Amino acid sequence: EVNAPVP
Amino acid sequence: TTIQQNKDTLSQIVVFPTGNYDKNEANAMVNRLANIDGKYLNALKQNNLKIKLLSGKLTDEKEYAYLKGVVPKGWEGTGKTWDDVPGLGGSTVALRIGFSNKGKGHDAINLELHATAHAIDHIVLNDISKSAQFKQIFAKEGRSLGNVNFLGVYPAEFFAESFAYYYLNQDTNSKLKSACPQTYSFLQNLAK
Ligand SMILES: [Zn+2]
Repeated sequence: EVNAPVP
Repeated sequence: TTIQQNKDTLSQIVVFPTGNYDKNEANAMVNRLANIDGKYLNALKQNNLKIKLLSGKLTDEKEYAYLKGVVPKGWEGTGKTWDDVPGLGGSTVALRIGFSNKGKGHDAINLELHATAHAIDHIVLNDISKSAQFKQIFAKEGRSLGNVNFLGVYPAEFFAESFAYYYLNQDTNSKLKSACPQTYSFLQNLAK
């Protein structure tokens, strides 16, 4: 699982 | 646990890069992670989670080369790919040094706390952001913390950012308490 930060 | 204990825990999971980087800023990132409740940090440590601080682009690391050219979830329409994203959280944690603050390629209140919150959600708390309890909280308060078209759409992102507000400093902790009371209580009870 990978999650980017808030754009 | 105390800040001394949390920095001791973090010295055992944080990985510093080989190449050159701002040592003082890396230390500052560790200091902010040290605000996280020690119960969570030691659970990450037990699961052998590494917090990798990076001297360059995320996709320059061998283990993230597979993300070159890939558009992150929720970043559709930004024109950006993972190559340009300064942090990653989940089953692993990778963070570019110097990009902590809001506006440094992201709009999170703090990069390392948001990303580490994702790892705590997934690794330690069995994806609590998708639990029925948190979905009801998210349905009511998920748009009270700004970036409503992002935080208000993805429960995991609302959890991660709320987590970051709770632990960054007392001002953000109080701001969360006033804007998202049920989320605040949820996080307060989660930490015992
Ligand atoms: Zn995120």
